[PDB]
Amino acid sequence: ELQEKLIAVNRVSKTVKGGRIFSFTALTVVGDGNGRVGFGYGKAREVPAAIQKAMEKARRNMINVALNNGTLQHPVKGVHTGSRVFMQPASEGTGIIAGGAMRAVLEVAGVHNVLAKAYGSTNPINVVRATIDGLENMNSPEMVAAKRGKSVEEIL
Amino acid sequence: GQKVHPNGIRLGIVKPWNSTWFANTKEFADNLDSDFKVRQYLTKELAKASVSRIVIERPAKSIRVTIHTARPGIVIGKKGEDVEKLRKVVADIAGVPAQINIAEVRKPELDAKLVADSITSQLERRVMFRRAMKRAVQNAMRLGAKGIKVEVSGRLGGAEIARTEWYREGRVPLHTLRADIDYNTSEAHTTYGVIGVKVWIFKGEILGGMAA
Amino acid sequence: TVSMRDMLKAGVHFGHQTRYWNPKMKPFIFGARNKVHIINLEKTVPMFNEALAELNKIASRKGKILFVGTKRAASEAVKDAALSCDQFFVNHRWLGGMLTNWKTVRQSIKRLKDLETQSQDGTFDKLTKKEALMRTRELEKLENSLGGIKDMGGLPDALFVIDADHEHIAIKEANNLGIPVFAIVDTNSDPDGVDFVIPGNDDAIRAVTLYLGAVAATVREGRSQ
RNA sequence: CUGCAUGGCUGUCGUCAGCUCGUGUUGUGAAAUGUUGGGUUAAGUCCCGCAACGAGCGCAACCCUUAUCCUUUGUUGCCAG
RNA sequence: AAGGCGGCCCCCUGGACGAAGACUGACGCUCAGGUGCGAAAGCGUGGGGAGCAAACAGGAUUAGAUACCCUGGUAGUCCACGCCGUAAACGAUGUCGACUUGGAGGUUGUGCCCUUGAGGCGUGGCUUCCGGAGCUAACGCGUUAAGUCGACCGCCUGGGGA
RNA sequence: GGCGUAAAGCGCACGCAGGCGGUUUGUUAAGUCAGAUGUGAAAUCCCCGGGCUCAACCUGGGAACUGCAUCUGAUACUGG
Ligand SMILES: [Mg+2]
Ligand SMILES: [Mg+2]
Ligand SMILES: [Mg+2]
Ligand SMILES: [Mg+2]
Ligand SMILES: [Mg+2]
Ligand SMILES: [Mg+2]
Ligand SMILES: [Mg+2]
Ligand SMILES: [Mg+2]
Ligand SMILES: [Mg+2]
Ligand SMILES: [Mg+2]
Ligand SMILES: [Mg+2]
Ligand SMILES: [Mg+2]
Ligand SMILES: [Mg+2]
Ligand SMILES: [Mg+2]
Ligand SMILES: [Mg+2]
Ligand SMILES: [Mg+2]
Ligand SMILES: [Mg+2]
Ligand SMILES: [Mg+2]
Ligand SMILES: [Mg+2]
Ligand SMILES: [Mg+2]
Ligand SMILES: [Mg+2]
Repeated sequence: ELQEKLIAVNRVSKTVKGGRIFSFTALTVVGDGNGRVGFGYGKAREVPAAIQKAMEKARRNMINVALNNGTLQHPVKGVHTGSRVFMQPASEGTGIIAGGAMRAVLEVAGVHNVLAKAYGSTNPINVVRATIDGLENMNSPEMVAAKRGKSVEEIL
Repeated sequence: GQKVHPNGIRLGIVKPWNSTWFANTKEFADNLDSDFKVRQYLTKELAKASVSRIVIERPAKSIRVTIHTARPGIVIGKKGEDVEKLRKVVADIAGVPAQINIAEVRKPELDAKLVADSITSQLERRVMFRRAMKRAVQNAMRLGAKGIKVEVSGRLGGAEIARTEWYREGRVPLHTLRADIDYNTSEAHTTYGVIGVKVWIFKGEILGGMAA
Repeated sequence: TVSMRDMLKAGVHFGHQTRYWNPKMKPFIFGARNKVHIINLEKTVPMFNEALAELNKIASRKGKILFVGTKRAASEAVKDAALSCDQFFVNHRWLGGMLTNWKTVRQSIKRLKDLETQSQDGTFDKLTKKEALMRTRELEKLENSLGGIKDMGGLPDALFVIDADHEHIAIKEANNLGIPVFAIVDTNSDPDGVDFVIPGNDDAIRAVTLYLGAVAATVREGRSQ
């Protein structure tokens, strides 16, 4: 059902009185592949435990996105602490035009055609949050018509 | 040195001895020399067989070695011929006639010597130490052991500098003297030196001391 | 029961001074009297009736409710109301991670049977008094906090907070899970994380008893089949 | 010969009292709470308070000797009559 | 306005705020060049010089001490007219407009209430602390925003070399 | 894109040229908006077809050449 995927693994350190003790961090993106997406950032003493730690949190912290049939509704921009993302709906056959930690999360989410661009610091940890906020803040024609008070054909 | 051997700290409380007899030191030295010889001969012979432990009793003008093993069939043989074959050598090494007993050990993955064994074989056949130790500890926890602690040290994975890794599950009260802390050692002779393995298996709290 | 007149003589007027009022409480507060904000019953009552209706709507069907009123004076009233209405409650310090950390508090809940065997059976008969005293002391300490939720088993369905500013910890754990909360707030509280807001006094001895009686009556009337 | 490849064993901090983990929470994140604060102690011993809830290695106890009394059995050990 | 300003009195004068009243009718904001002011230190002229104190003399610690410490001590610090225009000239935050939850104050007006106490209810000007939303890499800002804008000027584009 | 702390608010104030500018009406229509004409060479790019056995290559038509000048109107905004 889900399309869980690990993005990248990082090795952190922490000095103590006896010395330095290492640790591992894992970032994962999960989703049903149709309209849902979620991210998980876990940390553990070892790579195999950290990936599962990230996966569980990603599974239980998913976000539903009101996407189009194969793309996203309208072009959007998301702003985070250090990463800015711009996503534009492309046509059929283009593919997931993205890079870094954006193409994986976009393919897991369900979209198949989108032009994505990253501005600022292109770190995965911030860019994942930026690209999920960009999909969370956008709305559908039905959703905007609901608050407008008119019909989709009227607000075409 | 940090830790004392957990067997000979509770041998007088909860743990049994591996050699039960008496001497007035007129023959004590030769008795242990004989015990050492028979133990090393048995260890060298029953290599494929997973021998759990070797207890020795020495009554008057006779001996009785009660080997405990996980797979007794290999030592037994068809129609009990192999035991008769390997009994005469023990009898003539010890002088007095022998009577070898064999005891099957239930739950072969819950014995300290057995779990310390075959991990050296995995290292010899180049099985990763981390996954080997993880499988051993998880199998021991699943079988019913309340606590397992496995340490592996020395030239792990054929690196350049030796280290010491360890895993632990449940609880291993090494300081208490009212629990089964069955512990044994083993070594692996790899292509780049020797690797030491230690295993502690806490099963339960034996109330009342010795004799149940 | 829910009449406007009874609350006036019970005392709901004085909630807190005008220096502690929360800025986003303007609509519920009618005015200021003696530098003390006074709540208005004309809007206190209809929202309380709506909350009671929605709560008995869940009470009629299956669902467990919590009664978080962990005050220094309302503890006995909360316990009595919960015992009368045959529901669960907590009458001591709210253990952080009681709902979001159920995976670990279930062990504590399940450990006042095999650990209370020292008191109900003694093992043999109060075995090893020297450690039996420690065993019974820890047993008492363990259920002192969670004695009212020992029969739950599963996660609750609805929440009732008496002090929605003093017990924001419970509200924080309820919000990320997604269970309705019919909380009563004061003039110094935040109606942001709570799902149903009941403005009015909560630290008065008589007002809390009146609210507990009303909620017990509605929950035992919704489920009376 | 290489303890600057090691296994095993051992000394030191120190018989100091700290060292960590699971879940939860907080901060994007290194990380923090838990382990701090108040009494208390030989002590992370206990209590209270507190986004903490529990557990493991640990601090103690169980183990050995001795300090009183009772009982079982008196030779090679003792002499109330 | 900034620099900055502390006994008292007199003389001349700039600036700010409030109660009520009428007109002038966009006359309004910013500003490259330009001008003016501009801490202290510094220089020229003519004086003054109690204390303090660069330079300098002696003593002392230190292996050495051209310093920190001690005893003296010149310029300077002071006055008037002149010259430079430098500072962590700091709120490291350029001027103005309006919008966007609160609490505790400080100073200074003003309306009304029995002013029995620095009694209360409103409204203005300046300023301090805490803090919500929001912003920021974080610290932190937070109605005197570092929150969302509008008008203008200046500056930044790797560290040294500079 | 930024100027509190990484580089970035002149030390401050006045002010010329310049930049912008509260609110209503009428007028002009300069910018702006609509339509038309001429021109914006051929060549080149793109789209639809053809010829070289395919392609490179050549070629027909269309579109485009984002611009300028003139004429005829629109008056909300900026401008007089
Ligand atoms: Mg004056
Ligand atoms: Mg200038
Ligand atoms: Mg001077
Ligand atoms: Mg002097
Ligand atoms: Mg001097
Ligand atoms: Mg001079
Ligand atoms: Mg300068
Ligand atoms: Mg400056
Ligand atoms: Mg100016
Ligand atoms: Mg001022
Ligand atoms: Mg603040
Ligand atoms: Mg930049
Ligand atoms: Mg700077
Ligand atoms: Mg700097
Ligand atoms: Mg400045
Ligand atoms: Mg200047
Ligand atoms: Mg025109
Ligand atoms: Mg035109
Ligand atoms: Mg062709
Ligand atoms: Mg052309
Ligand atoms: Mg005009």
